[PDB]
Amino acid sequence: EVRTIKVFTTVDNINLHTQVVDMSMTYGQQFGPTYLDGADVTKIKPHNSHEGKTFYVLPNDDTLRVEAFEYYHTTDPSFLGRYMSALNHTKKWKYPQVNGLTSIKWADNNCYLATALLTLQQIELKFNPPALQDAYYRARAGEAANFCALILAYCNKTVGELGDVRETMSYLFQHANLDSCKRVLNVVCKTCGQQQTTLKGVEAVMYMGTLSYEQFKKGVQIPCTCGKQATKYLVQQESPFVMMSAPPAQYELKHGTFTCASEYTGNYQCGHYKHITSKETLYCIDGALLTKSSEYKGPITDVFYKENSYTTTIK
Ligand SMILES: OCCc1ccc(O)cc1
Ligand SMILES: [Cl-]
Ligand SMILES: [Cl-]
Ligand SMILES: [Cl-]
Ligand SMILES: [Zn+2]
Repeated sequence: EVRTIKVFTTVDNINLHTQVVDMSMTYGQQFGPTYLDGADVTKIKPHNSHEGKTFYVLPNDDTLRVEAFEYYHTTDPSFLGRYMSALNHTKKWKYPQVNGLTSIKWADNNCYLATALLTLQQIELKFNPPALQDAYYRARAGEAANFCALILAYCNKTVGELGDVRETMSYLFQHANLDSCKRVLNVVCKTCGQQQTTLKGVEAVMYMGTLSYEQFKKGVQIPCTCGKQATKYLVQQESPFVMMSAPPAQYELKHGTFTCASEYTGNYQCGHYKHITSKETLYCIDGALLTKSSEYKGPITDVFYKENSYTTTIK
């Protein structure tokens, strides 16, 4: 006797595709790799409780390929498996509200994710893939499991792997609309003269070398091809925020002079991130943990600043 149930397959969990499955064969034999809200059911035969449920599958026909790319903006064939594998874990994480922001209770080396998530909620940024748009809206409201799983998938990080905040923000910014952002820099060598540069998009909002937005406006010293030390300063800026990054070092954060910052303790390959936000006082959010202080000194790696338009007076 043949028994069947109706299920739906999906790539985006919005558009559903009716399927009738034979209860005597695995999902894998009928769809290929198949997932139920993160759980890999490829090797499992259908259960009666599965009737009417949605399963994620790979894009094995052109309708699914178009749906998958429209929703995720990626054609990496291993994306689904990485997203499903991460979601199995992030579904179990806790997402407390800390000082009005969605954070992440510490688990599985996820401090860099918590810091990035708290930072996103403090800067003006809209994502381009609907998958991130939708999941970020849910994360803002406190249901951040899908957003965190997607970040891990897009960044090619597995749960438990320690990531870098700057690298993660770089990935997230590539999937955001930063097209209006523009940066003009001037590099002044005493041997080689001037050289001005224009940066756009992600490169117009990120800098590596110094944490101070003010010193960037005054000038920082960098190598030259001739062997001398040349001075680089900010000519013009057009963006809603700027990110200043540098190798971790002792740095003093003063209330009211920045938006938020990433603190990193440890070494290159093993450590812990905390988040400092400047509100009515300085709050340090460490996953679910919250402390406050009037002044801050610590190993800072990233600082975020508000911006709209800046023009130098250094002519
Ligand atoms: O475009 C590939 C990304 C993807 C494919 C299938 C899914 O079910 C989910 C995501
Ligand atoms: Cl968005
Ligand atoms: Cl990383
Ligand atoms: Cl600021
Ligand atoms: Zn030179």
